[PDB]
Amino acid sequence: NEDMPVERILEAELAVEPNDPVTNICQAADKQLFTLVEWAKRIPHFSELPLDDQVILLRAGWNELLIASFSHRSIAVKDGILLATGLHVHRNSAHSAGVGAIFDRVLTELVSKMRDMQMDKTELGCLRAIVLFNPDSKGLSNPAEVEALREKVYASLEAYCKHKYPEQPGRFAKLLLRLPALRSIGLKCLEHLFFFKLIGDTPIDTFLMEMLEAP
Amino acid sequence: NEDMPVERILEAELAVEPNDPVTNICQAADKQLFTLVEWAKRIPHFSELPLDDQVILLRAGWNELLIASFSHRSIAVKDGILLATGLHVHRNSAHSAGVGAIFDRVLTELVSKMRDMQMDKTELGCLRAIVLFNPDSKGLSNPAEVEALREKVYASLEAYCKHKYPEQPGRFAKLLLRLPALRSIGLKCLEHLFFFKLIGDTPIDTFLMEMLEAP
Amino acid sequence: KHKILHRLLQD
Amino acid sequence: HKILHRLLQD
Ligand SMILES: C[Si]1(C)C[Si](C)(C)c2cc(C3(c4ccc(C(=O)O)cc4)OCCO3)ccc21
Ligand SMILES: C[Si]1(C)C[Si](C)(C)c2cc(C3(c4ccc(C(=O)O)cc4)OCCO3)ccc21
Repeated sequence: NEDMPVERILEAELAVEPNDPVTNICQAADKQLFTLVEWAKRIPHFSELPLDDQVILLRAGWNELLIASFSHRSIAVKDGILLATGLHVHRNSAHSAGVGAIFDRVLTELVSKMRDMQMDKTELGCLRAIVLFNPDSKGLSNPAEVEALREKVYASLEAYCKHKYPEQPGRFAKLLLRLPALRSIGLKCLEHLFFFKLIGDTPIDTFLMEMLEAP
Repeated sequence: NEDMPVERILEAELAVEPNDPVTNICQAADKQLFTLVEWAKRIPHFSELPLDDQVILLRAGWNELLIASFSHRSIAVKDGILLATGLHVHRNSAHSAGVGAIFDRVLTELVSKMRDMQMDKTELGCLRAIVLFNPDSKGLSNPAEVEALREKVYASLEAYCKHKYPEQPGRFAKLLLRLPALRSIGLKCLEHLFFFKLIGDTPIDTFLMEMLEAP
Repeated sequence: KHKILHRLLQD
Repeated sequence: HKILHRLLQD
């Protein structure tokens, strides 16, 4: 925990603490891409990576990274999500806009599960940090370097889990097992954005548009 | 090891032990679906779940479950995979068939990372059992019991890794962190299968065809 | 309603 | 990817 401190990951999370429903969510998604960069920089050793690898990781992870951030933000709300733009989006607003299936998945598979285990802001940070250091990302100059950094994050996480939650032995593994849900939701989320772009009746901002362009 | 003994999961794995490349892989897929049921039956407490719940778990997991199987079976071969039919499908053979991108994703993300860490059959079965006990599956009558059966598997798995490989403390987490990749690959693999069916240029046997038809 | 899967899940 | 490079540099 001296090479990858959980305290610094938590500082990175705290540093960035924030009419068609689909349009509102997209505006927030753009706003959040800018501050995602600021968050990534404050994650230990991310900036020390070559510039080209910093780009690859963020282009591969922005979906899952952002989804995880707003899910955890929305534990306090009852049946919807808290957008960073300040607006509360209820599941009915979502369903009556045609995106009810993916929205419900976020509520069930992520928000619910985060609430029920009371996932803290440090655990969120670590999980997001794990997602960021994705060694599988195609194009990475040094994959083993990224692989090494992933290991330091989850080692520091297990140390945090066994320490601050000694009564719950399975918490660390429980945390890691929201990642296939995150990944599955991430891809279906991307599939939608491409469609919104394709049909072009939803204004998409520059940074969101840039993330949605072929490698 | 009490309710979920690693010895029984290993016994399930050992009990099932076995021109157009796309046609051959598909022939092998239909074949393996049959023996996947026999595998699931031999997993402790699965057969005791209601029939309708059991159907959901297999229909949701078959891709991931079978993908993990042929991957671990392929740690031996240099650049390709060993199909359950006995045929070998090389990188180049798969590329020449216009499925090179996904085949490469399997090789670098699964087969390689399995091979690198010398994942054993017990660890293989456990991950597959974790995939099988997916409480996120839509329709599950009792998702809490599937949630509890997953926790039984991964408590056993960590126990095994601490026992068998004390030298590598991050090995348990390493195994769990191939599951998002397995999930991702599984979905993209599903897509291709749908396309082959849609075009109908490829013979698809009855069991495979059944798993490809809407819930 | 997916016949084959049910039949094999019996024995 | 213009914006990303610009945002990662400073
Ligand atoms: C297909 Si949708 C209209 C249903 Si949806 C699963 C709720 C969602 C989420 C996204 C978002 C995103 C990111 C951050 C915020 C935020 O306010 O902080 C909000 C949305 O995640 C991935 C990319 O952008 C974008 C679109 C859609
Ligand atoms: C799009 Si594809 C031509 C490239 Si592919 C990622 C190598 C692959 C894998 C599958 C398979 C599968 C394959 C082999 C076996 C076996 O043990 O023999 C079992 C299952 O996995 C998911 C369902 O069926 C099917 C199709 C394709």
